[PDB]
Amino acid sequence: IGKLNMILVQILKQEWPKHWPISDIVGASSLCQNNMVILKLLSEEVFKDSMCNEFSQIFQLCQFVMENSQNAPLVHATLETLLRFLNWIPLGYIFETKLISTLIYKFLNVPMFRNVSLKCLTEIAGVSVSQYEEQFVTLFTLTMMQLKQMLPLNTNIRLAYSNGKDDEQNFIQNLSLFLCTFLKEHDQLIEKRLNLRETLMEALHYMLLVSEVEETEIFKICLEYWNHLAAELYRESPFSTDVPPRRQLYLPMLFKVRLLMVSRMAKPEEVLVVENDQGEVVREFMKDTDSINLYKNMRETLVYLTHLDYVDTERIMTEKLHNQVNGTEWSWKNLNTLCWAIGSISGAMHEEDEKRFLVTVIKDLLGLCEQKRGKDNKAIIASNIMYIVGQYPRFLRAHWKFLKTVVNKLFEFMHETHDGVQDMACDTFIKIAQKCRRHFVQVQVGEVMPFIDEILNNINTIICDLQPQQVHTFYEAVGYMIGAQTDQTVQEHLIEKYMLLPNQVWDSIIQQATKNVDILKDPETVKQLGSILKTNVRACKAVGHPFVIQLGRIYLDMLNVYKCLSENISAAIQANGEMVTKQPLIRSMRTVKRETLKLISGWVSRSNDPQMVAENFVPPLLDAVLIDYQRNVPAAREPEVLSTMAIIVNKLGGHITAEIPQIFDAVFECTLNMINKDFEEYPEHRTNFFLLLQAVNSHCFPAFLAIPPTQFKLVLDSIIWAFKHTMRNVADTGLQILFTLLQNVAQEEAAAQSFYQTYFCDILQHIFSVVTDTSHTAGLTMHASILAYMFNLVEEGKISTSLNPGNPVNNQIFLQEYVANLLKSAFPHLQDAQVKLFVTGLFSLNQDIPAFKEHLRDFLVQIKEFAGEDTSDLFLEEREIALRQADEEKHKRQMSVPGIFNPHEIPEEMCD
Ligand SMILES: *[C@@H](CC(=O)NNc1cnccn1)n1cnc(-c2cc(C(F)(F)F)cc(C(F)(F)F)c2)n1
Repeated sequence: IGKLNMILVQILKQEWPKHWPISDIVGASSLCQNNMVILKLLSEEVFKDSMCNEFSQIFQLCQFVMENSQNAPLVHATLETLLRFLNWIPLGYIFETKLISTLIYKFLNVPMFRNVSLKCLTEIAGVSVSQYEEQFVTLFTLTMMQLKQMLPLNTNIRLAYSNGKDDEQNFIQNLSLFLCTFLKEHDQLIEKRLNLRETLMEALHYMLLVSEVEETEIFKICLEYWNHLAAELYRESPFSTDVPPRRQLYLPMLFKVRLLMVSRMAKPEEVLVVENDQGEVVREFMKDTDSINLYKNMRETLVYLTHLDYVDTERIMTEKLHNQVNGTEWSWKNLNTLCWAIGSISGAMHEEDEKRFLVTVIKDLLGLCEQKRGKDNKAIIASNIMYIVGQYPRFLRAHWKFLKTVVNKLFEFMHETHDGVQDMACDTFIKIAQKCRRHFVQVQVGEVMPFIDEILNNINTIICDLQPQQVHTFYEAVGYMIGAQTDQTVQEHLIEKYMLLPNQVWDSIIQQATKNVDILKDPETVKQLGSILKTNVRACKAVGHPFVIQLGRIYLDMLNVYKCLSENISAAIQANGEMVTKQPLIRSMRTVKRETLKLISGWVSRSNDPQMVAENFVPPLLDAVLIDYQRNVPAAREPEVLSTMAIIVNKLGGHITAEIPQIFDAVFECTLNMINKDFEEYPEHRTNFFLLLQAVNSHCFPAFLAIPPTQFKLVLDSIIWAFKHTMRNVADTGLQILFTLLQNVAQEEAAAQSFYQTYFCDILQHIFSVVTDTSHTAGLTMHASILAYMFNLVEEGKISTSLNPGNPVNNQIFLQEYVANLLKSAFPHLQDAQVKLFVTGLFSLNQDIPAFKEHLRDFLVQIKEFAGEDTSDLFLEEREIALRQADEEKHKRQMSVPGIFNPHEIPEEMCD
């Protein structure tokens, strides 16, 4: 039978609404199950209004069979088929006939059909129309009356699911789905009925009970429902906490919802230390895409619920915590979840209320800590307390004494030997310093000297046990702390003391190399240089422009080291082969080179005085890098060279234009040959290459007129290869570069005319080739813009030269028959008059980009329809725009609700 199903599937793929526009349903008039399975298969071959009215033929027979047949397998199959086709069957059939009553009385109460029957009702609940309001109300009230008998509220759904059979678990899931969907789409319908409120409480009670099922999927469904309900009630009246109607109706059970939320809170990402299944405390090692989304939903729900009632949230939390300190419920799981909840509602709340809540929370946590002696408990408590103080910079910035105590204890934790406590401490140290910079540098109340100095004077001891990654983390934190010091005369000394330890190591290594360069081949020396350069990169990332004070100190030695490592690795590769790059020592040297380039790129991207950058830093970099990049084989070419060139060109523009020819002489031709041959070989080099090309085109276009034309040929060839590419991102970048290049070249007279005569027809031919080929339909707007631009330039007469070399002819007419011939070649079946009309319209629309786009799209769509080809992807950008608009709207809404985003996530950093 499988072969028949596959053959029918393939036949359906061959344009069902054209080749087979439902007739087989007649055969069901013992065989009905075969029909139902066939349509079940068809239900996924279907992806608007695909002649959907003929689904009524399915529904009529389904009602007939449903109303009259007792064959349980057949009933199940028919119910499944209807479950699929409720997405399209006309509404005037489902809501008018005996359907709802028929299955709610005849099947929903029967185990053989319970799950499918409830799923069918879920799909009916999924219909979202203002019509049939009374039928929806009847559906919900009757379904509740049924499932009340079938699953009484007194049942402990947690236990029933945990020990329940597979079908029972599926029934619990389907009940959750039905309740969630129906209340989402019709709660206002139910709430408007005074007498039904008790049944609404029954639904809410079911939601509470089913929310306690452990399995992640069930709780995800319940959480989505709770998120919807909380959002709706919050938006009913978000400014206060008399009660509005809906909130008044839901309040009698909101408390249980908050208790559920706090009890079951998922792990935040910032918590590195977790309890392992074997009963021990360890650092986290894996992540799940489910966890992040579940945590985000959990945070949304709980922040909405807190906005609904602040006092009650405080009460709940403070009581759970008072309980766990008392030892009534002491357990790492409970404390972890409670502290995750305490940190998750960070923000929101209010200022004085947050202070009041956190004072008691910190007191209770400290006492709990001071009571538990076991090392595992001491780690769990420390981790949780770190998470709390990490998520509440608002509290810290108002209490200097506590902030200093937290920082000192965090340093004490940095020495703690436990697996993940050090990482927790350093990550929290960033989260503190980043969001509380000014307090560290400004002399606070009572103290004599800024806290940054107590850090720097003891930095070596503070970093006397850290893993190198944690060392870079800590240096980045200190970098943020210094970065806020506005006084340059003090910031320079702070930087010098700040960098003093790695600068000492650097000076030692440089002195050793000067005495003998062979030291650079020692793996330990290379590793230390890599660590120092990573520290410098992170410090530059933090401090920003003032980092030049440190950078200029070591710049020349850094480039000398780069040259020495370049020579070493190049000689090694030349002597022993390309695979030499795989050796750990060679990889470490390449890491040193990569970090040098990254440091320069990082500093330049934040520099604000391009003149001095061009004068001092650029020429040594070019001398040290370009020849190496040209000479090395692909296996040893650093893509960070291209990235740095992109960044430097972007920042400097006209100040570096004179150097562009050399850069292209060294890089361009060498790198291009690596990209073209095989697409996947060097994705990073490809990306950095097109970044460089876009930057130089945008900010240093005159360079293209300086380089020899034989190489500008390669530039245009690379751009054309770029937009003809298959992958979306590279094609988009190619189109952007092409359009910018046209705009730029339009401004230089002789260059404009020569470029037109040499390439205009080639570029147009390639653009129409890609458009007709449709291989990159997503960029059709850019294609329309480019085509319109060229059509305008020719139409306005700005192309003074005759495009045809051999024929004295008008440019407009010439381009007209040229594009007509091109279109005819692409699609030989097009008629002459059709193409003539299309080209005349297209030319007439050169002045209006949206109109041009829609004209071209309509022409291409009718070509597809002649070919019978799918037109869905030809509107892909529009649908993508819709998705982006929806996402941006959601983001816009979330920022309006305090607490949904972490204090370390909002761009709107409050003062201090
Ligand atoms: C409790 C253990 C402790 O802090 N001190 N025990 C002593 C004191 N004197 C002599 C002998 N033993 N404990 C565990 N964790 C914390 C704690 C952690 C943090 C954080 F920054 F790491 F999150 C901060 C603080 C605070 F509130 F700043 F004190 C305490 N305390």
